Amino acid sequence: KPSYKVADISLAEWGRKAIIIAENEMPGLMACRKKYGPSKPLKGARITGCLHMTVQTAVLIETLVELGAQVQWSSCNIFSTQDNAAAAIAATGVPVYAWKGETDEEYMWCIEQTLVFPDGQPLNMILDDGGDLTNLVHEKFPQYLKNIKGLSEETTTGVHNLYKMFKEGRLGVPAINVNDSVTKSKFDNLYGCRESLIDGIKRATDVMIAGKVCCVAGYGDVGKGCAQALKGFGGRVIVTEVDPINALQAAMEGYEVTTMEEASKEASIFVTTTGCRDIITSVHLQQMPDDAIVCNIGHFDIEIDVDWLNANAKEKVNVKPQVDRYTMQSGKHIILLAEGRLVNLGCAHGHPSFVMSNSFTNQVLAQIELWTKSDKYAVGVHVLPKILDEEVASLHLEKLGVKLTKLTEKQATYLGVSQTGPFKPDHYRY
Amino acid sequence: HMSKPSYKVADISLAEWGRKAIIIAENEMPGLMACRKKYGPSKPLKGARITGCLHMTVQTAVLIETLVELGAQVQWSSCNIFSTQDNAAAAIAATGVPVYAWKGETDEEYMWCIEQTLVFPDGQPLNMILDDGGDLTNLVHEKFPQYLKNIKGLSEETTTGVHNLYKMFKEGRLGVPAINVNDSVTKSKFDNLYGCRESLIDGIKRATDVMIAGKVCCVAGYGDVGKGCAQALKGFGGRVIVTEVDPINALQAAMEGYEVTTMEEASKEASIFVTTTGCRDIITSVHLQQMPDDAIVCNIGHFDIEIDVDWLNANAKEKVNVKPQVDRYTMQSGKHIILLAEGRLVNLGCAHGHPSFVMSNSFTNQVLAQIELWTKSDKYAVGVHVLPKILDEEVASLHLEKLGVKLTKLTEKQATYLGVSQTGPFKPDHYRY
Amino acid sequence: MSKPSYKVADISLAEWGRKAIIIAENEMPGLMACRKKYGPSKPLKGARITGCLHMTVQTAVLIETLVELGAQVQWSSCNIFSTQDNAAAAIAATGVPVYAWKGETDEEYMWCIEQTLVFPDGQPLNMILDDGGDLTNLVHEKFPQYLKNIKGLSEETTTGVHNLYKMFKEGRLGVPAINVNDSVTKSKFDNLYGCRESLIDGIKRATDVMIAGKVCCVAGYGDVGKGCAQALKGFGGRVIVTEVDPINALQAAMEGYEVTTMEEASKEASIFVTTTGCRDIITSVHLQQMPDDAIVCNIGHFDIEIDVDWLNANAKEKVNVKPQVDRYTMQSGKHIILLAEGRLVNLGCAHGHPSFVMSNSFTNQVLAQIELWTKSDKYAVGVHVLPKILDEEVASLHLEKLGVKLTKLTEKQATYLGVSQTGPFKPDHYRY
Amino acid sequence: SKPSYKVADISLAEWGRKAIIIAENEMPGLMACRKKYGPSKPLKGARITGCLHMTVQTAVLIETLVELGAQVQWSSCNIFSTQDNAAAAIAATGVPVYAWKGETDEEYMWCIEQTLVFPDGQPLNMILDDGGDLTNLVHEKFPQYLKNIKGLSEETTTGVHNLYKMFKEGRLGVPAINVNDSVTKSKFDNLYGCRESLIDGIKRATDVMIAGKVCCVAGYGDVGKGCAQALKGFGGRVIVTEVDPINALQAAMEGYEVTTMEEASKEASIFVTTTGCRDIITSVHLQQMPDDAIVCNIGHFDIEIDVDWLNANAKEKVNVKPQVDRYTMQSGKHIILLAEGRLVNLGCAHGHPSFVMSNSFTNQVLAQIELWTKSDKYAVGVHVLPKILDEEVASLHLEKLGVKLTKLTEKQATYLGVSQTGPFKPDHYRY
Ligand SMILES: NC(=O)c1ccc[n+]([C@@H]2O[C@H](COP(=O)([O-])OP(=O)(O)OC[C@H]3O[C@@H](n4cnc5c(N)ncnc54)[C@H](O)[C@@H]3O)[C@@H](O)[C@H]2O)c1
Ligand SMILES: NC(=O)c1ccc[n+]([C@@H]2O[C@H](COP(=O)([O-])OP(=O)(O)OC[C@H]3O[C@@H](n4cnc5c(N)ncnc54)[C@H](O)[C@@H]3O)[C@@H](O)[C@H]2O)c1
Ligand SMILES: NC(=O)c1ccc[n+]([C@@H]2O[C@H](COP(=O)([O-])OP(=O)(O)OC[C@H]3O[C@@H](n4cnc5c(N)ncnc54)[C@H](O)[C@@H]3O)[C@@H](O)[C@H]2O)c1
Ligand SMILES: NC(=O)c1ccc[n+]([C@@H]2O[C@H](COP(=O)([O-])OP(=O)(O)OC[C@H]3O[C@@H](n4cnc5c(N)ncnc54)[C@H](O)[C@@H]3O)[C@@H](O)[C@H]2O)c1
Ligand SMILES: Nc1ncnc2c1ncn2[C@@H]1O[C@H](CO)[C@@H](O)[C@H]1O
Ligand SMILES: Nc1ncnc2c1ncn2[C@@H]1O[C@H](CO)[C@@H](O)[C@H]1O
Ligand SMILES: Nc1ncnc2c1ncn2[C@@H]1O[C@H](CO)[C@@H](O)[C@H]1O
Repeated sequence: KPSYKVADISLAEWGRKAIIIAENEMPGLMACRKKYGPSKPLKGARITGCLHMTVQTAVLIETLVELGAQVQWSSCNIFSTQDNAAAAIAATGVPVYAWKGETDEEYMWCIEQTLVFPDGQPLNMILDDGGDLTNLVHEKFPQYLKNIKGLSEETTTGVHNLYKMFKEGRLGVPAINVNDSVTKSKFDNLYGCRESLIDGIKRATDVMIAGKVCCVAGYGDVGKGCAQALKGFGGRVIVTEVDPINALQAAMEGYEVTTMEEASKEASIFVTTTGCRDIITSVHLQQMPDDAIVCNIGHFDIEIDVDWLNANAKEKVNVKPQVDRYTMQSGKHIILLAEGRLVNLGCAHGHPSFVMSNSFTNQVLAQIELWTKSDKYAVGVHVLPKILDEEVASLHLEKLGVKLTKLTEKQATYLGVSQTGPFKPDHYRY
Repeated sequence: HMSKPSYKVADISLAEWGRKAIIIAENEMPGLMACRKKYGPSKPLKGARITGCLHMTVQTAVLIETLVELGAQVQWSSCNIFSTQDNAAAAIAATGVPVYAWKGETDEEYMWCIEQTLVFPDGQPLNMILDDGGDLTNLVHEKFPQYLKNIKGLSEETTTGVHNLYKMFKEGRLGVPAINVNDSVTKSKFDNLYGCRESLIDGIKRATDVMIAGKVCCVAGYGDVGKGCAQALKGFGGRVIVTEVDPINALQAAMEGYEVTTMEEASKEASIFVTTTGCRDIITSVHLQQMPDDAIVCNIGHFDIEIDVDWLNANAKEKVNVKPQVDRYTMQSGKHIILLAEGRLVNLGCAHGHPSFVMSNSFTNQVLAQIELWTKSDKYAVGVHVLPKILDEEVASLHLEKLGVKLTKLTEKQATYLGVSQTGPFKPDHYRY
Repeated sequence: MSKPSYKVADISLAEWGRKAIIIAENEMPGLMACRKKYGPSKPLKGARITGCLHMTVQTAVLIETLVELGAQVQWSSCNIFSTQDNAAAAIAATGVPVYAWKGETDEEYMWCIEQTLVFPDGQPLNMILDDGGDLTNLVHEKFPQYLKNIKGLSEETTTGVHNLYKMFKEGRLGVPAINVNDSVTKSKFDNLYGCRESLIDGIKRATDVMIAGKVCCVAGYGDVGKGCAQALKGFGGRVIVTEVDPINALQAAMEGYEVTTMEEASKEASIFVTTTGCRDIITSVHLQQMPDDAIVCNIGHFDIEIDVDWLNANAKEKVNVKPQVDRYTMQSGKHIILLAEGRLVNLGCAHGHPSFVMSNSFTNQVLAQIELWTKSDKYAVGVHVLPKILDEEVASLHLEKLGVKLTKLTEKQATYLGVSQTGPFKPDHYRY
Repeated sequence: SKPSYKVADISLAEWGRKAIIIAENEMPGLMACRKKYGPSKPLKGARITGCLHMTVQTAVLIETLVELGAQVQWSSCNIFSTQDNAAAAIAATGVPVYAWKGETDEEYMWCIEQTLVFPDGQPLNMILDDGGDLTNLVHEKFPQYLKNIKGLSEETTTGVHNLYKMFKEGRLGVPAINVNDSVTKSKFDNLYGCRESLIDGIKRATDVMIAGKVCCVAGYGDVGKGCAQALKGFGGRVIVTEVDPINALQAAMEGYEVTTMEEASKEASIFVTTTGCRDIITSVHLQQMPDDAIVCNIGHFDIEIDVDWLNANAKEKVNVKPQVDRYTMQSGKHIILLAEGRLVNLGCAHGHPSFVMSNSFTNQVLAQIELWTKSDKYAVGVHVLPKILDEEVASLHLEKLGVKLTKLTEKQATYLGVSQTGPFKPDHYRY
């Protein structure tokens, strides 16, 4: 029924204006529009999408439509949506069903609306962050896997699901994984969360990082950026890790590596980045000092046990939205952010638009590659080619005023690499 | 009897939220809390009526209530139209403290708010002055010199203000003893530095959400605020260019990986601009005309002298308010200029200012100076004074426990060798830290 | 007029090298655990391993670790300025054949490699450990008959592996080969953190120049250039970066570095660092524009990234300040300081990467030799990387020296993340 | 002064000269002093005795003073600091140089004693000092010269603490300029210079990896700030010790853990003393230190570490290289001491780079002129150079670094209450 649901459509004015600022911050999406605009390759493809309903997503949705595609959209998180960007998109008649403060019930209903298209035909393509949509079409009625071509996935959690969905019958549709692109994982994960995380803590807490002991759980791409942020603001950062390689990395970069049992006692600020269950537990929380802040920057709220805390705290006081302060039976206080969910999105606006142009430009491509080259893409995981990975990166250099050297003909022969690309072997880790 | 507002605040309903945020802040401000335990039972500020014109913040509420717990009547205003946090103002007003402050203030209103704080509820005029920027101080001097005979003290908090103070004593135009809280090492080298390190990107990000990395930034000035401002942008991946008029500060910046060029050159390259000089005319028409599209322009030095906002408003094809304190000028060239806080302090205008922990250092010096000027007035003089180093070292000592520092005690052998006391003072007075 | 057994410069330095070897052992936890683990079972028994690696204090622990695993080892350096003379004498004094000294000639360099090929039992080498591909090349070009009995080669550097892949695309690879460089425990540690410290050390020992305030150009933002640029930035330099790859170029901009061309950097920069592995990075055009007394150094393997021959051909005067530190007076009258004749400045002007990071690279190397000697089979003719199970063991072996307390996944968590509690913890496409 | 000069190997002079030539291009302030004051020869008639590390940088200072009319004689202030090639270059030039690396304490004192009376049999009229050793020799011994000495300049925080203490005790006999506490020395040489020189000396001595290691810096002043930043940037985790709450808060706001030596001596493998105070590392701490810990001192004097106990109570002492000693403790653990506890940058490397030393030595030359020319502007007592001179020192180095400084308009300058040529800051500005 509802053409759209977006909280307050009066915010559309504000949103169009953050959109136009984002377009200036998202030159890769803009270069897609000039390069692929004339040819409109996504024509007659109706794509349901489940991603944070941010202004940067509006630029992606709108780049998709300018590339000739019908688009439905719904947020991958309850607090991920920015309500200004919601109304602005829906004021253009692109059906969007999403708002901040969703209920788990409201969250999954919106996805049901996106599977439908206003014309009526089921769908042809799918773009997802996490697996909720991907899983729903599978686990909740698969009648429309055949008509559609393929799917696109962003998060490293949801990519893990798709790799393991291909251990058996799952993946009735061919899939590209846009996370394992370097222009995504080595930028969004690391460079983005470097900006987004501290932003979210400040807005919720306005706490001083300088001189505070900080614990980062996980020293992967997200963990490396989160620790760099706090180290750069005068924080001393202890790092927890289960992988030997990442541990040596943190240690060779000046970070003490030890267990949460040790770190829960010393540190005052806690950020979970592992993508694994039960990073902060009961024993840990009771050991933390008074008014310690505990947040999670990984997909899914299973890294901290909010359930135990909600249950074993004496009092739960809501300071402001997504900021809850618990008074433990001990008398120490625990401040929780975003109920342990995606803090950058819950207590701020996520990664800036520029790094999202690298992410969503890969996604534009992934979507073109599946529909125009369905012959090339058997059902399974796929990963985009490298000259395409390099092309996303090359599209942001002009904005950054980067003057890139071109290899001499004699030079390229020496390196076995074409002058135009690709420049690195497949195994290259960057 | 024309009756007088007991307070003027945006929404008194916000009192409950402010109390909550205050309580969180108190626990991250040990120095103010320590001041309450040591001097509070002895009411050192009894009989003193302090008038305060400082950005009305959560942190400033802990300062107000600390002075009140130390036996002082307090009335407050903000030194900026955009600096006041409304939730803290409501809470302090809900404590029977006359406060006249709200975000979104007009210049006429701002002046009205300060004048309401001069006379306390019994008709008696103010004894004491706590000021940031000089506006209240100048007001009493200029318009109300009748009050200065019975004003025992003046304390000032910021660099632009201490400069006005000094040349007021130089011109003979200062008539009350004064203390320079900004040049206590615990504020100068922590607040102006470590606070702006964190407060500047908070203001920028909240208004714009802009990625610092890969971007050319300009920091006009490499003083305490500029040193903090450049370190933050460079730690976020920014390429920072600094301008400087003192050769020493330019050499400091050069030796720390920064290019030092003129603002004429930087307007070409930089997309982000922060002004921190306390000086006028740092960004001019020529500078803004050179700037790239959607360049973000902000000012962290006290007062809107550094950028020519008056030119911008008057010479733009179009001006659009994205949201409060964020305006985007569509210039004659077709380029766009994103201005933050209308050329006013971006950290308090587009965010909540410096963190509570570092503000405890500054406000602890403030409480202490107020005790000095009230309880030991005959010691002081009309001039411009600085707290003793034994007191500056105390400020720091109060904050070490919260961070977990374990300071080492000098032996009697070590003390005599260095010629100091095991208790201090530990450094010479010309020591720059 | 007879095979020398060993040729080093000053066998007197043995005691000094042996005392420095004891310190390095205590800084190389992986190699020592290799001796303790693999020593008793002697898996390199029968192997006649020829190695062409910089004859350093760190390489001596590698040689003696291979001998403790049963191997017969003979050695030459892969660069004429890299050999540390105390290390070379010590190893020679134990009786292991080593032909390496600082101050070698190109003709003496080849002589040294040729002396490592046939062992004192009169038998040619059955295993190769190369750094640069030169020993690999020589054996394929000049001595192809020896390839039937070479059960495998292991290569430590990015440039040698590029030679190996091109060899195998063509029909030119004679043996099975392992690529130690692109083990995560090498590239992301040795090339990054190693060059972070060794590049500055080299310039400092050679020049004693200040990094604070200087404009610096690093050509390349690979693993070497990332760490080189990080080092200079940490001492107060502003580092201009040149790049041909869009991905590295974006990475450098996100780390606050200006990315431009050498054409422009040659004007502003006073310190020049080349890290690409490609010829002709610094040309006559670039050297003529440089500021007076600019320092030019190359941390790439091979001296092709700068035109030293042009500097020699077209300059008014060359003065030698000290060994490996040469000042050219150009026709302009401006001065150009060249370190180590364009050869690896860390190895040439200092001692190279520190021992601890070399334990991670050399422990991969010890592992690869075992693989090729002991499991020839799973290793056909081609270029192979070590398995992640063992990549992780390299890092695991170094965590206690650094005090790191690692975390054990609960069986619940491991089943959630789909991993063994003992690894491998990541997919092979992980870029770390 | 019978020997005229005593240097280790005069045969190394040509090498030193080639190295001093490269140093001159990195030292514009001293060169500009030769340009400006060259013709006037303002220090003409000046017999200057110097007691600073005999380095290539000290040599550019020596010859700059000579360009300015002065006759100078030089000794080193540390037994291991002298660079022998530079002493040889200056010795061959005729300026009497009495310094060699690895002196003995007895030889060290005899070296300084030759510098007092110049070759014509006349005593010195000017003192230039680093550590106060020469200053105290002239006061405590040979005190008859103090009346024909117009002044002294001191480089070192230690030197000036002693100089300030001398004035309290009434013992200071000459007007003394405290060169150390000029901003262009303290905030650049002690900081930026020790950041590069400390890591150099450890590396040349040990070749140890800084990454992954735990390190402890005792003190967080100008030296300890730079020493700690240096190690943290190469991947090390730095623990800081402090007796002053202000410096300790600073170190904490920068992410460093501040704790006692008793705790850090157990975790960290690298130890550098930066306080200028006695008894920083003791037997208690040394026994708890991890096996093969590297312990060094960057303070002017070798009092922050107890080498006497290490020698007396260790099982073995093995010399790896000059100024590198590995002690085997009764525990079996090993401790590596650098340069026998003395200054490790100058002992195991070549000290601060030349560019930062130009800032320091340009202050020194200006101070010597002021005391020799404007002798009446100065009464006995410890003084500092004017801010207009300090600002100048800095201004003379901006061109080399490419710095394009902003020039204030008259409206701006009157608004700030400042001249367009300075001084631009209140004298209490800490920068
Ligand atoms: N908020 C965002 O915008 C954003 C961006 C990127 C990724 N993510 C999410 O964050 C999560 C991690 O992302 P990633 O890119 O860093 O993947 P990653 O594999 O590279 O990092 C996770 C690391 O945590 C470690 N780990 C696993 N269980 C652990 C434990 N109990 N303690 C410590 N470490 C443990 C692993 O060893 C692993 O290296 C993913 O779920 C991803 O979806 C969020
Ligand atoms: N918003 C905040 O949180 C906050 C905090 C502290 C101070 N301040 C204010 O910021 C301003 C300056 O702070 P500060 O402590 O660093 O003062 P400062 O004296 O230490 O630094 C100012 C520097 O700017 C330079 N300068 C002056 N005019 C210049 C010009 N035209 N171009 C370039 N440089 C110029 C000076 O050389 C000086 O070194 C003051 O107005 C102060 O009141 C704001
Ligand atoms: N000094 C040492 O101890 C040491 C250690 C490891 C590797 N190396 C050697 O240094 C070189 C690089 O090693 P690596 O790991 O970083 O390889 P890499 O591939 O990761 O880095 C090379 C980079 O240089 C860039 N490049 C290539 N041609 C260029 C050009 N004309 N201008 C600018 N950039 C150009 C490439 O884009 C590439 O990103 C190799 O020769 C390697 O064998 C030396
Ligand atoms: N090697 C060099 O080239 C070089 C360069 C500059 C200075 N120095 C010398 O290094 C020493 C320090 O120089 P500075 O400028 O930094 O002086 P400083 O006063 O600024 O720093 C000394 C710090 O150590 C602290 N301290 C004092 N006693 C202590 C103790 N027992 N434990 C811990 N901290 C203690 C003090 O609080 C002080 O902050 C002096 O001897 C100075 O002469 C050497
Ligand atoms: N949160 C805050 N509350 C009150 N004053 C602040 C805050 N942050 C910064 N300031 C002060 O505001 C002044 C700038 O006008 C500075 O002196 C600074 O110390
Ligand atoms: N100190 C060292 N000793 C031995 N080999 C080294 C050292 N430092 C670097 N290397 C090696 O030399 C190679 C250069 O070809 C590097 O890739 C690295 O493996
Ligand atoms: N390389 C050097 N040459 C000469 N003096 C130096 C050098 N490095 C440091 N110094 C000086 O030595 C003093 C320490 O005793 C410092 O004040 C510093 O100025």
